[PDB]
Amino acid sequence: AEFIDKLEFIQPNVISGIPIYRVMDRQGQIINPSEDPHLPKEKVLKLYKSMTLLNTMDRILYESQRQGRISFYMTNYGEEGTHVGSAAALDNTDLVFGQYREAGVLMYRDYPLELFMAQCYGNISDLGKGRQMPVHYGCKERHFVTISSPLATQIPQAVGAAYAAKRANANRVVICYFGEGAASEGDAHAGFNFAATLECPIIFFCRNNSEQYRGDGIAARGPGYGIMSIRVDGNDVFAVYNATKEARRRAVAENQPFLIEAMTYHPISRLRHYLLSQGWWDEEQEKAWRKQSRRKVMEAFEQAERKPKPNPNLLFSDVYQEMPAQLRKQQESLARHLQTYGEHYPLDHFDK
Amino acid sequence: AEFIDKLEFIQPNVISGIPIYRVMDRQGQIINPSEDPHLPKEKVLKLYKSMTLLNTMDRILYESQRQGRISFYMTNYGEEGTHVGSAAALDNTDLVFGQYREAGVLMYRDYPLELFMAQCYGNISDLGKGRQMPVHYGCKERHFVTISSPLATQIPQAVGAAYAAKRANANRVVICYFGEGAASEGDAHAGFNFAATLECPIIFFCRNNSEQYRGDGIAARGPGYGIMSIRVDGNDVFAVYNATKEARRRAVAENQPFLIEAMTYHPISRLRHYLLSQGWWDEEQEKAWRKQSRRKVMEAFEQAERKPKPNPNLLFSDVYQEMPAQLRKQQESLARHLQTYGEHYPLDHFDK
Amino acid sequence: AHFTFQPEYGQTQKMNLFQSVTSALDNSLAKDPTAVIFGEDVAFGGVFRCTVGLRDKYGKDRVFNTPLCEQGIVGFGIGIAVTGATAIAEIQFADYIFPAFDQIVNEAAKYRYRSGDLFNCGSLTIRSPWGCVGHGALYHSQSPEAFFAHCPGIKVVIPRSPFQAKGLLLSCIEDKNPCIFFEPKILYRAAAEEVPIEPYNIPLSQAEVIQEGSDVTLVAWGTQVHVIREVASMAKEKLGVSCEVIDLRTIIPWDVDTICKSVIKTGRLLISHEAPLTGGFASEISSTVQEECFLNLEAPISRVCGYDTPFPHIFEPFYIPDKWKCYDALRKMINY
Amino acid sequence: AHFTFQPEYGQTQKMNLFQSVTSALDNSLAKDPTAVIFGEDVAFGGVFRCTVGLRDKYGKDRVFNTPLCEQGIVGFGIGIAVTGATAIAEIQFADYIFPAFDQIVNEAAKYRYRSGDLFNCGSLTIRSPWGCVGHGALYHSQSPEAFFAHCPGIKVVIPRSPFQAKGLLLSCIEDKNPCIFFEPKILYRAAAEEVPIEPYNIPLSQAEVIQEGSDVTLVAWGTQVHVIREVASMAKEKLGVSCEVIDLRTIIPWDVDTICKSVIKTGRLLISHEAPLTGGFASEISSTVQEECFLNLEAPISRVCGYDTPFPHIFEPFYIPDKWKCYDALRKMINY
Ligand SMILES: [Cl-]
Ligand SMILES: [Cl-]
Ligand SMILES: [Cl-]
Ligand SMILES: [Cl-]
Ligand SMILES: [K+]
Ligand SMILES: [K+]
Ligand SMILES: [K+]
Ligand SMILES: [K+]
Ligand code: NA
Ligand code: NA
Ligand code: NA
Ligand code: NA
Repeated sequence: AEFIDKLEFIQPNVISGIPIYRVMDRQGQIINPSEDPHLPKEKVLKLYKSMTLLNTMDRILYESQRQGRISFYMTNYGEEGTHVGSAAALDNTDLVFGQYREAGVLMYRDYPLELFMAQCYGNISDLGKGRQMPVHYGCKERHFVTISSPLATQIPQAVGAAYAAKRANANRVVICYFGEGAASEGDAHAGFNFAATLECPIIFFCRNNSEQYRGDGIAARGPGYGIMSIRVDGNDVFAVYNATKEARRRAVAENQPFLIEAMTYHPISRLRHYLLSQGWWDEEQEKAWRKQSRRKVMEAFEQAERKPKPNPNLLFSDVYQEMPAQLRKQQESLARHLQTYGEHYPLDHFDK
Repeated sequence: AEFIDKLEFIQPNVISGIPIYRVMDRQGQIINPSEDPHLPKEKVLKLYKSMTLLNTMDRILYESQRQGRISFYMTNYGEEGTHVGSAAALDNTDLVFGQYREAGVLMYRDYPLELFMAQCYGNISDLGKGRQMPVHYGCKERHFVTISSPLATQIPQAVGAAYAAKRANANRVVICYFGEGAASEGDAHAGFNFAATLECPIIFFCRNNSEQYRGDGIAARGPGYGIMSIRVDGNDVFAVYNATKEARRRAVAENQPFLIEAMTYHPISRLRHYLLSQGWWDEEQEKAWRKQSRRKVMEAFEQAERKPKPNPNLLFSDVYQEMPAQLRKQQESLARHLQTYGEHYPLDHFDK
Repeated sequence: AHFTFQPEYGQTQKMNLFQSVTSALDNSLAKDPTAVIFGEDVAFGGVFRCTVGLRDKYGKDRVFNTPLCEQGIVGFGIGIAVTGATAIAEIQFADYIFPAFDQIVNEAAKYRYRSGDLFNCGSLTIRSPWGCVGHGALYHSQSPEAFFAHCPGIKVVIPRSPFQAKGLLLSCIEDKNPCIFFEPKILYRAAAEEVPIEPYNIPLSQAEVIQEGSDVTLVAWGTQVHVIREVASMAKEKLGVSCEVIDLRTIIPWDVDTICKSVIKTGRLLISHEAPLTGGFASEISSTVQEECFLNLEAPISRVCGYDTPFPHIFEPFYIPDKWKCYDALRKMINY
Repeated sequence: AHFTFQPEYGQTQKMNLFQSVTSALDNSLAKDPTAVIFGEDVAFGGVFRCTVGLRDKYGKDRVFNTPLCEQGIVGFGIGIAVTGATAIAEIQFADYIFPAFDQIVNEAAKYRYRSGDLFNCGSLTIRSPWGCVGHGALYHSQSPEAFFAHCPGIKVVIPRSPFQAKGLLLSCIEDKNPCIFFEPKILYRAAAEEVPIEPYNIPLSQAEVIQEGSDVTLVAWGTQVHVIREVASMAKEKLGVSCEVIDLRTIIPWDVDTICKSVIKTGRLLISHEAPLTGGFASEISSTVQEECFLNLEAPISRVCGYDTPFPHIFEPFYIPDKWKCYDALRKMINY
């Protein structure tokens, strides 16, 4: 740039309070017709049913946790719109990285109730083999990378995956979900900077629901990294959808990152008002759907509880691809031990 | 902030190219009299002599390194102005944290040539007891925290020291120097964010001399953290001085961080032109000073080379404050070993 | 549950382990006006209630939340300590200490040495919940002490009870070296006992023989002490074997002399810990004892540890070095 | 210098250790179109010349610089590997691997296990300069292998020569598990020998007996192998002692069987490494060998290691476990 001949500190005031993109008001009305995505009836209903099926599941699993039937749970309340809305804007094979509030992405991608439940119960149907804490979901088939507890570690990983996708000449995006808290971690700074300097087709999706930052939220950081940024109303599925859709199109075409900061705290209520205004739902449909959802979730729940846990041998596999001879020795030590001392262990609750 | 009803990504264009604050042009002329610091003759001469004494030392130690007389060296060429200029704006007891290009701060603070040399040679006069690599300087008396090799680790440490100073009700600032490279480390993100959210009286002094960032340098990151920021001409000692002086006054009064990004690649030439314009220097003074400087540095150099290294026992102290009995056992093992095998070790070059 | 918790300094009151930590912290802030407590979530008492009421008592400038950034918390802590102020940082789970590994190992541990004692961060203590908890799985269960034991310049301290915790934590806070204090979270509510209200110290680098014995020496730390205490009782009743039970307490610098003195007497040693076998701290104890006690050792030293896997969720009952695993190894060692 | 470097697969050519790394890297990029190499400074050949000419040969999209951020380099690497592409990351000095500790230990090592093998980062290899170099002091000298050895899910591999380096590095790159390859930087220019031009593999988790012997077994890795090779020659000449010399090569999973088989034959063991004694990998070898070989061990196992201090600048000659320190310990062990 140029020189300046008087001393002036740049204040954090630079551009503004970044405004919040909205499409639909709290009564479900489109505010500006030029921004209506005009999504088809079947996909809007799919948005609505995904959000409410997640909410039904949340109610039941939260109570299961309170009773000690599963060890841990994290709900999705208030984030249902951000997740379904963004997920609907992605291609099926776009790779997703996340943390704890992303189950709606799976739900939109038709992840079975049986498998959400299997992971939470650590039962024999869990493809994660019962090894992680509840809600640490993952699905290779649905391109949803297994969640890990350490905050923000997925951020620079998501960038690497995006760099690899660019090389593979893919027409694929990566999306990486995280909270405003996680954005304080060093790994967040790494991800953002690497995505920009290495020109990666990635969408950073920051959920923002005083002690964490002093600038104008997370969106105000994007420009400083050279990242295109926007702030959206996270209670508005259409605002989320629109922002994700355009971010995806540009990220993939231009090999550049985008940052969306979704402001959250109801998304479900607002979407329901929209459906009524189109003549796409009514109280009888609402009642039948609440009943059907509850039955679907309760059937999965009861099945998941009654399944045995996996074979304790699965304690030892997948540490490395192969199993080192010394690890097999430990596995053999366990088997010899259970032969002698098995009455002191819950063998009847575990497979084989 | 407010809502916006059309979708618009914020570009990295937001405010500008941040302009570079300058006071003195390349011919040593003040560009805008309202910005002249009107520093007294004796302090301007001290700025000049510090920069040139550092440059003389650099020439001699760089050659010493090329000959293998010391193992490693880092020069200060082109950074002499940023360091003397900023140092002159601090109070004597303001605590300094840095990396490799900050020797001018020490030099301005009258750190003895003998001690720069002692550290580089690892000799018996080194208060660091010969334990670190050359140019890893430190001085408790002059409030210059010992340099460590790992990049950017000093940044969040500097913030902690500043938080402690705030509590102690000090009228003290902390300054933390680092390069644009170091600003890519996670520890940089930690420091910046912690300084803002915890309201710390700290000056972040970033030396900027494509692969490292994509936004508008480091100064453009400040606003996003809620940090007051400026960009200065690092070849202009008066621009640096002015920015540091005002940052210090505000940081200490307001308990808030400031970021100065000094653009560098001559500072010494420009300052010399200034001195001539005031009638404060001439060619005879330049010649006598070059001779005196060279003699001072060469005397320190020769003395430093001829000193023995420290007692090898100092290998074991200061690991912990006290010395654990098991570490003393190792020290005793060494002494028994040197009694038997000492002819194979350079005992004559080390004290006692 | 896999363990059972069991068992001069003025007035005491019943405290569980989390309350004993609060009491140590409170005594510390009362005594030392420089002292501050900070971390991700400490202001309103923390996840495990260890800082309840401290902010109200001492002020928001002394008990405060940082941004969510472990590398920052420790760097920041170091910085406070460089000025001579007492910095008590919390890392929410030991599993999350790894982002701070560079600040602990390259910075904190070497600060004094590398400066010739011109600067130090001796007044830093990092406290963190530690150890298995029944369902923590890979990232709410870990025992990272062996990673830190290979770092000269730091101390690593782990208590077994509320009384032990308060005394050891006070000694860490006041020790002139950066200390990591690992609090066994499964005991936070479980283990309860009389604890002095007023400050007291338990020495660092000193093991405690909690039960004398003559046939074999059993060494552990944290919760696992309670496991080996039970194993001793099993061995007496089922085998007629007399076990000497030792709580190591300080992982580094560790009390080599207490452990070796016990092994000279008994001639046999079994070490147990929840952490994985390979690279675990039991290796260092075993290798040292063997060097110092070779003429007295009647049998190979046993290590009964976690398997060399990540810490599993559903399989925890099969993973942990429980009383039966310890007992069986002890039996085989006695029959050697 | 403290060591002396000394000593079927098609055409060979003289290579030093840095050239052998380049050759491995070149062969890898030639064979595997997904493979990329990245780090702080690799584009123009790197600090130790290990990537010279690769960017010109393979393209700027395959050999590139990242921002200066070790935590990012490894996370980014993991990410590439998750897609199945070969990611070869460089950490400029092993001393600077610690900011990436969380990504290596909590992420890379557990990626496959925690997902039930739905996702993995097996195609990641992190290569880094390692070990003493005469004047590196605290942060250009370190030997961090023992920190990593306590982490199930990663492999840690260290070569002793140009031939060993190229074969072991190729095996790491192609191995289906995240691998750390530590390159002993003091050998980059020093050690030179014939190296096959075309690709070949040396197996992981396999020690190499480089000299048979009958009275004592000597184990080390990297540069220290050359030290113990000399110590063996000293022992033969000065004591009439026959030494069996073993290069461990893979730190984890390590070749327990080769080491134990040697010790059954000789009855004595001395392990040496540059890393500090306490928590060092020698403890794990000693403790294991003692468990498996108790009836054959005629003397306590020796560990000749670095002292429990940070790595000093001026004092390096006194710090390192040199041939005289090893020889003296070997003498005492033989006289036991
Ligand atoms: Cl319910
Ligand atoms: Cl069923
Ligand atoms: Cl010269
Ligand atoms: Cl002299
Ligand atoms: K994560
Ligand atoms: K540093
Ligand atoms: K302390
Ligand atoms: K690999
Ligand atoms: Na998050
Ligand atoms: Na949040
Ligand atoms: Na720097
Ligand atoms: Na730079």
